[PDB]
Amino acid sequence: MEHYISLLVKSIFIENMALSFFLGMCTFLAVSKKVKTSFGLGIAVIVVLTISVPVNNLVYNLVLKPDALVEGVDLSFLNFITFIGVIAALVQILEMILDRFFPPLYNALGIFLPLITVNCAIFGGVSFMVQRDYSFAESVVYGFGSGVGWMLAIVALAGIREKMKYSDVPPGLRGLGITFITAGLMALGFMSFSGVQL
Amino acid sequence: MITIKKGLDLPIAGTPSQVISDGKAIKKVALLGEEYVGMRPTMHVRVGDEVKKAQILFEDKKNPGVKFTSPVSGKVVEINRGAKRVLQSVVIEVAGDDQVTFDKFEANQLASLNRDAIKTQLVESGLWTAFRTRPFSKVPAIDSTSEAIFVTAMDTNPLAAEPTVVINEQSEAFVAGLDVLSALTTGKVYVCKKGTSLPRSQQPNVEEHVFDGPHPAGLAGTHMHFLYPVSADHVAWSINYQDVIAVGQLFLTGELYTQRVVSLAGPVVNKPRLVRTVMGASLEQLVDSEIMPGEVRIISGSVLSGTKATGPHAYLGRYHLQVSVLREGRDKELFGWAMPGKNKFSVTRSFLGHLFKGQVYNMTTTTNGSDRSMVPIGNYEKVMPLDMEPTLLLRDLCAGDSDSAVRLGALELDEEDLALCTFVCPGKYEYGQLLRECLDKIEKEG
Amino acid sequence: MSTIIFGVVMFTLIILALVLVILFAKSKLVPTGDITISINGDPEKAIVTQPGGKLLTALAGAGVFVSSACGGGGSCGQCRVKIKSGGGDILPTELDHISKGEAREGERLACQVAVKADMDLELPEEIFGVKKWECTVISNDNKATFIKELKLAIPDGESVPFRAGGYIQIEAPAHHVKYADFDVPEKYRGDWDKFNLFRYESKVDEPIIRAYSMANYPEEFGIIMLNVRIATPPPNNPNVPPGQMSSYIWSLKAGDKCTISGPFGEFFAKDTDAEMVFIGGGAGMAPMRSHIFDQLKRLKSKRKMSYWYGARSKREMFYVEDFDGLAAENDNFVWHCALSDPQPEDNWTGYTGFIHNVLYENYLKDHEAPEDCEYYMCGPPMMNAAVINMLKNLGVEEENILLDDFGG
Amino acid sequence: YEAAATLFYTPGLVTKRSSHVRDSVDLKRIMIMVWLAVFPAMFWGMYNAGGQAIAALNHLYSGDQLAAIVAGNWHYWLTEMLGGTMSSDAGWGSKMLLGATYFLPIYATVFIVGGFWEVLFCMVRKHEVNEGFFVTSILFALIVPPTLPLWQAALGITFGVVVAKEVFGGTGRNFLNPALAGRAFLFFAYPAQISGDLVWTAADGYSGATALSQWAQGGAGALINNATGQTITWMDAFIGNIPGSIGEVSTLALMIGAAFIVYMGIASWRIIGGVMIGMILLSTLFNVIGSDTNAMFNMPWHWHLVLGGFAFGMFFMATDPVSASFTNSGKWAYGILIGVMCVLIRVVNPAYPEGMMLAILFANLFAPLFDHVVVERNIKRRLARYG
Amino acid sequence: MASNNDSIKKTLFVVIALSLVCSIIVSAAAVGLRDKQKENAALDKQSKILQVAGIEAKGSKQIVELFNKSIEPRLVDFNTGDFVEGDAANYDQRKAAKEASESIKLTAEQDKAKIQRRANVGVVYLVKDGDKTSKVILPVHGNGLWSMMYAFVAVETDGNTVSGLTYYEQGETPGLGGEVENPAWRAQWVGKKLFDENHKPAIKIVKGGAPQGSEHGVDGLSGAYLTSNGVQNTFDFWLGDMGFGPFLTKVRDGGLN
Amino acid sequence: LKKSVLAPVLDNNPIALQVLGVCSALAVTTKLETAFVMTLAVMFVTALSNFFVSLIRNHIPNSVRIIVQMAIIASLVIVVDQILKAYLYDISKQLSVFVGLIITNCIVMGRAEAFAMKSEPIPSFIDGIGNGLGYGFVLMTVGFFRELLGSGKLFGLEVLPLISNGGWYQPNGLMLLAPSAFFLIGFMIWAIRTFKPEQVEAKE
Ligand SMILES: Cc1cc2nc3c(=O)[nH]c(=O)nc-3n(C[C@H](O)[C@H](O)[C@H](O)COP(=O)(O)OP(=O)(O)OC[C@H]3O[C@@H](n4cnc5c(N)ncnc54)[C@H](O)[C@@H]3O)c2cc1C
Ligand SMILES: Cc1cc2nc3c(=O)[nH]c(=O)nc-3n(C[C@H](O)[C@H](O)[C@H](O)COP(=O)(O)O)c2cc1C
Ligand SMILES: Cc1cc2nc3c(=O)[nH]c(=O)nc-3n(C[C@H](O)[C@H](O)[C@H](O)CO)c2cc1C
Ligand code: FES
Ligand code: FES
Ligand SMILES: [Ca+2]
Repeated sequence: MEHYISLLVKSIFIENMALSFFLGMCTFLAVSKKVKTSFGLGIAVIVVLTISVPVNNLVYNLVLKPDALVEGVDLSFLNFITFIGVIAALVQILEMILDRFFPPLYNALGIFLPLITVNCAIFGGVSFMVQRDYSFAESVVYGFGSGVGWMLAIVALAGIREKMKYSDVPPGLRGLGITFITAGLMALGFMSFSGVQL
Repeated sequence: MITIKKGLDLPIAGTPSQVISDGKAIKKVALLGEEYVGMRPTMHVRVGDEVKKAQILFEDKKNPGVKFTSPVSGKVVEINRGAKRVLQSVVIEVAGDDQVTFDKFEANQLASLNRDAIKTQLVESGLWTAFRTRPFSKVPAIDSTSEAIFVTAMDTNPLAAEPTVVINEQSEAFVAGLDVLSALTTGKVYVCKKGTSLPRSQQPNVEEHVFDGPHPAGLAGTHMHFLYPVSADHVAWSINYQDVIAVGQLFLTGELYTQRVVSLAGPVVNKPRLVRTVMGASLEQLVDSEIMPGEVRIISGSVLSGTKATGPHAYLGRYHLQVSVLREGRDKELFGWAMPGKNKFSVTRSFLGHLFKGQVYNMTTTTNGSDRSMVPIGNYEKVMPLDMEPTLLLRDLCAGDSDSAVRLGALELDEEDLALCTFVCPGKYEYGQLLRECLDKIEKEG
Repeated sequence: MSTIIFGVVMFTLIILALVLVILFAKSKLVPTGDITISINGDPEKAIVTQPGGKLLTALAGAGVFVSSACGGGGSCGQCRVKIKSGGGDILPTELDHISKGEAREGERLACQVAVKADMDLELPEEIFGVKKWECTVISNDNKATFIKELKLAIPDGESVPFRAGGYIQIEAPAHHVKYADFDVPEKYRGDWDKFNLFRYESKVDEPIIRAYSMANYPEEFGIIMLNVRIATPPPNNPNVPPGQMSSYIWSLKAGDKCTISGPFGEFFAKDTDAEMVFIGGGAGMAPMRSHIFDQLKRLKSKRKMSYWYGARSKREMFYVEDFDGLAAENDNFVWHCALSDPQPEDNWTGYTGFIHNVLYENYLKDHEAPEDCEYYMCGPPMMNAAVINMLKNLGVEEENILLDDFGG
Repeated sequence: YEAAATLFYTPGLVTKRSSHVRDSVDLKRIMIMVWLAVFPAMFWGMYNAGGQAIAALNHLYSGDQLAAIVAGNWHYWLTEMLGGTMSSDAGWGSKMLLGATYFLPIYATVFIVGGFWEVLFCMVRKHEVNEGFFVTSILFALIVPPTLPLWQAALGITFGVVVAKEVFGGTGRNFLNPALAGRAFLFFAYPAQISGDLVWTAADGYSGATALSQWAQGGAGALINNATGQTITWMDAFIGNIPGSIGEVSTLALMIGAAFIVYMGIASWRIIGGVMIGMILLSTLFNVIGSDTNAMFNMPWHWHLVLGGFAFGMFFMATDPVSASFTNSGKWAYGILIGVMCVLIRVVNPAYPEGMMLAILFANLFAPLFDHVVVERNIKRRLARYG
Repeated sequence: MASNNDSIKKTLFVVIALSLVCSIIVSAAAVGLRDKQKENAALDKQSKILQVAGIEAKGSKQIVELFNKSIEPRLVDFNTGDFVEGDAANYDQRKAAKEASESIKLTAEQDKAKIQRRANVGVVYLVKDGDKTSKVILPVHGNGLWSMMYAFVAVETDGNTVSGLTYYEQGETPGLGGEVENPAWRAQWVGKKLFDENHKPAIKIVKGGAPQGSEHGVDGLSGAYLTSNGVQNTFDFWLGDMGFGPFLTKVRDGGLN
Repeated sequence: LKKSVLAPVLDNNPIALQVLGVCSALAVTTKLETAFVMTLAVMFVTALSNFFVSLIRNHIPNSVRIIVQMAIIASLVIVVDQILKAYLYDISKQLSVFVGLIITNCIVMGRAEAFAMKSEPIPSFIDGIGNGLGYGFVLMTVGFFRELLGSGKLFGLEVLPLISNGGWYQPNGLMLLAPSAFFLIGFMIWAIRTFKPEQVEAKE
């Protein structure tokens, strides 16, 4: 139990996907205007990561791993294309789920809904799992925790941007440039965990 | 009994004696166009026209059927208009005693009268304008009803009159107005008061509720927050006790009752007291020979929420029961922001004045500082007793976020509900105007 | 070689399994059933339509098309429809043209609604009665220097049911027109010769539609007349091609046939007892003439009314006989005309300058209750802005100000 | 000129509307009160820096070597020239003078550069210069080592004023602590001048660890002043007879200053109490768990209170109203988060001996979220018509 | 969608054809170029061995010629530090660490960690100044993703780390993994002792920068805690009893003659 | 003409106006050499992916389009990586830690979705080249400041002599962390929208 709690805390705080590792930044900077939109996107990203990491764990350990099927055969050059294919199929199903049941979020996401496939944090999590040689249970916990940390990051950014309705930002900075500055200050704040081993 | 803990009683000098005297002779009265929310007049008189008491002066384009009648009999001498021809006031010079007369009933038939008959009599007399709705503080539409009519029989405003002294002289009329209101409500009638005794109505749907504490315990918005929370689907009407006496008199005699009792108080008033006057009376004629020499500001209402009565606005407002006079503070003080402050009032404890209990202050119209951005040191939460997040709501109002403000409780509020927030603001924001702008937006897009 | 075969086979199998998993639950999340789109509403008279389309496209297919103006994208916003059951949310792009009170009633944009399930509409009965006509041109005379007067008649003795201030849509096919082919009398062709306007030409690749307002009133049986201005390129950009629809309508001659789509309701006069003030300038004479003639002749209203017209020169004024006859017949109508920049050959005596200034200086300044009367408006955008500013300074409310921005 | 008259005089305006009477308090009063509350800490800090330096110098050098050392440093020979002495029998006047030769140039540099930036932004955006930069500048000048270079001070105040406040619209319009943002800029840009063992005492060639670094190495038995050979006592750390950042050392002086602005109603007792709660809880949990290899586990809460920048941060930097939560429950949560974060960085992060500036900057990111949770509960209460 | 793209047959044909083409091209590229990639890696390893030895070379021909001439690999038993029989040039210590069920280390005898295994026989490179052995290059590795380096000592061992130190395989964060991309950091290792008078490991990665002229002290990596810690753990282990301890004891005693 | 390769540099920049290549802009911009190599790789891959997607755009079902696009993109990147490892080993060692970032660079997929799926093959190729140029503009500008102020070097060549090397310059350690890249991109956007006021976002 302590092993998995330690792994979950590490995934959420010590190796946050957004304010550490600085991954999945495009939708983090674009879709953080409203807390509720960011909350829905964070839930979707959590679901995608939590299914993707264990499925790719199984696929790597049963097919792509060296000597997994036949002695003397690698197939490890197919890792990246297999991983992105799994993620792409998942986001394909998620698209019709959101179209049927969550039209407001479907419309708010816009062109960024199909681009959840190349959210760098999800592919990076699958790659980190393969590098670290996790088990199936470790993969489930790790994908869940990475999603949770990414969602926490984007929801905090949306809360700041909502408090900033009282700000007076210069027009050349209004929106994207000030959001870039805000994310840099957030990274400063998150440098508190830099040298801890969990 | 509801006890309010958060709030403030302003320790301003010049409190009135709660004894009624006869005031000066009034030669001019007016109706002020800008004091009715969302009102666009249609004039029915012209300069030089003779009028009677309860004769219609103008009408509302945006609220069909609502009439604005003459408090007195006389002649129209001015129709003052401001920028973009906004109606400022219609001034009548008192002469004669002609009036419009309505139907009268006995005391035991008022509670069983028909709602349509009551509405017709009130609208024709012009007394219908005494009611205001929450939300938006407007005269109700003449075809609408309310399940909650709130009677304001207490006053926590600084230098205000004591409603008990006024009501005890007009007990029959107060009870008659309560009976008429009970017939008119279709829900309940809420008589919000203090712990002292008042005349009572025997109708089972008229209830007395006692409120205790400092200002704003005597405010109708506070009362509705605690007894009947208002929203877009739940609308309440408010009316003060002097208008209830007027309603009782109207239905008992068939005549419009325009006599008022106001307090003339303030740091520059020689003998603060209660005076008998008439609705819309001239404040220049009322405060004549009553004020110390110097530069002063006359206010219709209180120092917290009142109208600067100058020029075309120098008349008693429809919803005002007191007149405040105080000095104009224009001096530049060297290092006055850094003095110890033994004679400086604050809700903070950064001046020496709070160490002297029972001190009263000769307050002036100075802004004790410059306009700045909001740095929230916790002053708003000290004076605000309703279940809201005041800092977040006030920042919504400053930023112009009407949907967020409506979520946070702006629909429950009048401008008088944010007066203490305006008072204690270190950045010197005026929050009643921001609230009214938000409410205008919400109504226009609604 | 063995590893290559293993790689290709395994990757192909993995992709095939993933795609089969997608197709399953594509079959469960995406319905393929029929749609009971109740176009009529109360009698549940529906249309069979494949899902995934657009509401305005389905309406056009069923033939009960609505007043669309730009084909989609949320630009025009004139495709107003009322839905009481159907799409469960309103698109934020629609909110730029739909107020909260309108959305509470059920107003929506037809170009943004997605056909996903059954729905019911509450279109006004006017939409159910719209239909198509092919007209006969009686004359295409020229009334001003850049202004035409087109007259049409409906065959078989029928008259279109319309109200004053209404407008129709005229269809045009693909056609290349040269400016030299127009016919203009000698009085109004002096400026054309001076500026050498005949050297232009216009080309139409696909059929187009445009909206236009009538210049008559319902008592003009079986005759539809119009006022059309030439769409000449701006003088500051002489190398711009001229307009298409205006040039095509100009090219029409007596005896030719044209095809209109039916009356549409807009810019009506509210039935009150308030005084009416009609301010028009440029080519906005058609709605003013329709309103004024309707009021004085059809229902014979006794309301006090007046007309103020601002022209460019003495050559551009017309219908003067009609307005003088109306004023002589009825004492409740008085009209005045002004010129912005009269020519020395005009020899004019009377009001000059901008029409809003003339109106303010002659009538509105001394008016007792400007706010108590109704203003109807049709003219150039700058003149619209000027008169709106003047009326707002006088204290007139928006509800008492009515206009139709047809575009000068 | 207009610059002096605006600050010296009161505006002389009247109310135009609304409440015709106003409270006496204003932003200028608030800011100058917070500015004056750190004067005891600043005076003790100057005196303590001077005394630490003199003790270490006389520990290291003697006679002609000490004279040559004095002649080669302008701080030392200016103290000698203005009447003081660098000898071991120096008095409080000499110590305060030597500490002033270090504090005053840092503060002058910071004030001038940051004021230039504020004046530029106010002129371009056409507003009046307000107060708040007074508090920002004096706090930044007090949270640095005595030996800090002036060009680094200029860069840090520039980053804090421009990147954290002015680009968001100025005073009241930001979300992050400006002085702590400038300190973080220095921390991550030039570590060798704001950390280590050569930076916290202004004696030439002197190397010494400070109390939080010594406890991380050997517990309470490792706390020794090497300049004087004495063991550091709890009373020493509370009074402020220890090295470190200039204005941080005296918990007593900081407490005297903080009592006044808490009583005045300017600083939030709910925030301060939350910080205390979080600190005590986390340190006591570490004490109960224990450790055989990390001596930071057995440091109690009352030793956490008197070491590092904890008291300075809790009393003056977490109490910044603009960077904090705007609700009362949010204030409690915000403080508890700061206290937990500080003890956590002190104990389980070996990269940093302290965690207060990082902890407050971390909590600045989550204050709006606490407010959001509280406001959603309020909105649900409203929708239920309350009762 | 379009035409008959929604058809199951069309969808399946499209995806199957694309998969066939893409996987064929990818697999042919991956299997065809494996030998060239391995040769490139081997040449890069012979370089950086030359570079740590200080022998200047550039180009494949020059690198290969200077190798097999200035360097001769040897086997070491680790446990005793005695030389082992030949076939040193084609030894795969990385694979031998996993295969043959070779020594697995207890969690208390780790340090560098995430090694979890150890080849019973290691490989060292002796650089020859003609016929004599002037000094020896030691490959050591430790965690921090996976970091492999070339430690350099002289025949005296305790008293000189010669010509410096090079990392030939790491994957640390750029801008923070500046243990190789900065030759300034790599130059600080020249002249370090690796041991004290008591003959125990003494290399220290000093956080915040080592004092000037200090022995056994080398500056840490700024902003790269836990990578400096991995570097410290690497030497803590590989200088101990489970690593090159016995071998370096035989050296300075007569092992290299 | 060349009006299409130059629009996404300033008028429709993929990072300053669209938000599409941010992660690598934070990752690779500590060195100008790495930024240059990444610019070339992204430009080449986006051009070829756009071409191949437009070649078959009329046969792609809407329910497998993400799979089709990502299969093409991943195959191109993998083949390029293998070729670099076999023939350009040093450049490959530069890009090895970032190879997986090229696949999930949102520019490649976003241009395939936005443009290639509805445009002609040669225009799609040109669009990919132009968006790569706009990406490289930002990358090189950010990398210039980061490398010069964090190491006193440009393309590895000594420009500012360092104190450790007997010079006078002390490197800025914040320039080796991501927040500096965040701030540099924000200020670059400020300058661009100052010179191009049409790109200012509305206050509403
Ligand atoms: C309800 C309604 C009623 C109306 N009633 C009337 C009416 O009674 N009378 C009336 O005159 N108008 C009326 N209008 C205005 C209507 O838009 C007319 O159709 C108007 O004459 C437009 O001219 P057009 O369609 O011929 O040319 P347009 O298509 O509008 O084009 C003409 C303009 O576009 C420019 N242009 C043309 N081609 C190009 C090109 N390729 N590139 C760039 N610029 C180009 C021309 O230089 C010129 O400025 C009405 C509009 C509405 C909505
Ligand atoms: C408000 C404040 C916050 C500080 N925050 C940190 C910090 O986060 N990290 C750090 O290393 N030092 C920080 N310091 C500096 C240390 O507290 C202290 O002055 C210095 O490290 C002395 O070393 P010591 O920790 O051994 O006592 C801060 C100082 C102050 C006044
Ligand atoms: C009690 C109090 C504490 C403050 N603390 C700080 C602080 O720690 N840092 C700072 O830069 N400004 C501080 N200020 C000044 C000001 O509030 C701050 O710079 C705002 O964030 C400016 O918008 C403080 C002000 C007050 C009243
Ligand atoms: S490049 Fe867009 S999410 Fe990383
Ligand atoms: S067609 Fe343009 S808004 Fe509907
Ligand atoms: Ca090994």
